[PDB]
Amino acid sequence: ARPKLYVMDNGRMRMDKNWMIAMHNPATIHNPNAQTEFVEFPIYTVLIDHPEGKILFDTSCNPNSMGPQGRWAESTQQMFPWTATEECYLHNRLEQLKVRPEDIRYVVASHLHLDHAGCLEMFTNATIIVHEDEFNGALQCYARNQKEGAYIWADIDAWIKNNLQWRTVKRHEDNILLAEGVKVLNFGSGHAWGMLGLHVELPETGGIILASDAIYTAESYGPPIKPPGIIYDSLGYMNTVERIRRIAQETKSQVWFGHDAEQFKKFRKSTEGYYE
Amino acid sequence: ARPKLYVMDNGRMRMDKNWMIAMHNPATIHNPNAQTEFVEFPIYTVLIDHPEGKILFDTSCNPNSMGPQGRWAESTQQMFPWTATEECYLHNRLEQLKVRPEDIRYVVASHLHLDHAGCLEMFTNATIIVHEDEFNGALQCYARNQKEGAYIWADIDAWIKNNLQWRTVKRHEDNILLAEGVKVLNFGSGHAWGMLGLHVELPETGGIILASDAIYTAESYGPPIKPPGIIYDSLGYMNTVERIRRIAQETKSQVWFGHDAEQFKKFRKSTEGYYE
Ligand SMILES: CCCCCCCC(=O)N[C@@H](CCO)C(=O)O
Ligand SMILES: CCCCCCCC(=O)N[C@@H](CCO)C(=O)O
Ligand SMILES: [Co+2]
Ligand SMILES: [Co+2]
Ligand SMILES: [Fe+3]
Ligand SMILES: [Fe+3]
Repeated sequence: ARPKLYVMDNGRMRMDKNWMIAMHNPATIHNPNAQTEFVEFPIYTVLIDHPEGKILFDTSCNPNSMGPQGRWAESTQQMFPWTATEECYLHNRLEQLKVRPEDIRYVVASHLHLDHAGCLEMFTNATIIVHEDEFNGALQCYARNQKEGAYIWADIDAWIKNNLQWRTVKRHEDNILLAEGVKVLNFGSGHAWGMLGLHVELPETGGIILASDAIYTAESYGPPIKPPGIIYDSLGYMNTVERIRRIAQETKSQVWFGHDAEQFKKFRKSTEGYYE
Repeated sequence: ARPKLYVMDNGRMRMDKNWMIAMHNPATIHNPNAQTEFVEFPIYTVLIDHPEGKILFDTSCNPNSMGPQGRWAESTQQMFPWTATEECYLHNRLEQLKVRPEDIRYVVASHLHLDHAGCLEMFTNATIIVHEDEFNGALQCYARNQKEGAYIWADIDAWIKNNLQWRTVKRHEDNILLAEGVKVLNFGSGHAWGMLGLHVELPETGGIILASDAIYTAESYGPPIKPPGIIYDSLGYMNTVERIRRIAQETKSQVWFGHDAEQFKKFRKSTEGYYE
């Protein structure tokens, strides 16, 4: 198999750096009212154009997220603002590659946060691969009518109305061979209820791990590890980063972080080419 | 048994409120450089004068913690400054009750942080009850020569030189009857590697849960729960708070928080009296 892997730029988000790096600048007797900063980072998605069928990793934010008529609650829009030109929307990035939503055989949802699961509703011809614990947690947010936080009610509403086809990865489930040189990694609980990664083996480029929010940035990754400011499972988070470090060492793979502005700058994006 | 329980005031600490309440005031598009606060809170200890023998819960900070010749690293003194008059030192609070260090039969160390294990070295005639996972973690900090952070090298150094007598609570160990109406609760990992609480049943006052840093304040406790800015085991922390809530409900017990300024103000301290 001679796949082509594309990095698609789906715009920029800002938030409190304390979300990204917990207690990054603690108050002191000399700086008792210490200030945070509002840091900018990329949202992106990965397309694997594979002869056995097209695989998409993450789906970015819904085009209807922001604004007075937006799906995102006003508090969410103010703490986690997303900025994107029309060329950044996932449907346009895919159209520029001559890829219609119906051509996607698999969507791997790293997790179901607003900045990863925003366009799942497009992929009505795919199998949506998601962690069972992540799916359960998001569906409880929906059933409880939660309007704030990182699980977007109107996104989930659209997944159910559009009759998406789900394959849940079970809590103790091995790492799933999707296609030649493409493996779903079950990271389990950490950043969210259930995290999935991807291990891709390309003939030219060699190994790539897509970590998504298992590892926000190179600063998260250290060593030593700098965890995020809120976390579902701190122990699982720390175990997941060290497991990724060991897999990268043993397989000589690059690690692609979820939201690293400096790493993302260096990628070849879908407007310039691809990785074989 | 007709015990007397004393609350001893061991002075005041300040730190970034984000340590106390994770992401208490997140940056927004309108407040992108949001300021934290440097909040003040009590350090205290509990003496149970029991006919079966005196039980101490926690030991506050070492009198030699602060200052240019202090045991605390300079970064620790600046992020977690302790202020205490000599009357606040545990040795003096106990002397004012005519209690010598040698009169303590049991010391329950909730955990081994700087603000709880600072005077263990005084209690050479006691059995020191500690969670096995907390002891292991602190002893690794000692062995790796760590000088910064919440585990004070020079305090651990004095515990070993003074030949303290340890009883470790094992990870799966039940809740230990120390004396009539005094039970050690094994909370397990959460805030730190291994947390112990106390459930005291007094004839007049009824039930008291000493939670220590399993629950910092009433704001932590909610509901809903507001976790602290850094945590060893987030899942264990959240389970521990709900377990304490259920025990309080099923036994009609008061919950005494680790560091709640408003609750502490309402306690009768060792200069005014005691609880029977
Ligand atoms: C009201 C509290 C909001 C919930 C905090 C978690 C939201 C979050 O972490 N959102 C994004 C930030 C970008 O990574 C994510 O983690 O994927
Ligand atoms: C160098 C970073 C310090 C480690 C952060 C945890 C220290 C901590 O939480 N210390 C005290 C704060 C007062 O409760 C404690 O939890 O007992
Ligand atoms: Co996320
Ligand atoms: Co503590
Ligand atoms: Fe994210
Ligand atoms: Fe404390």
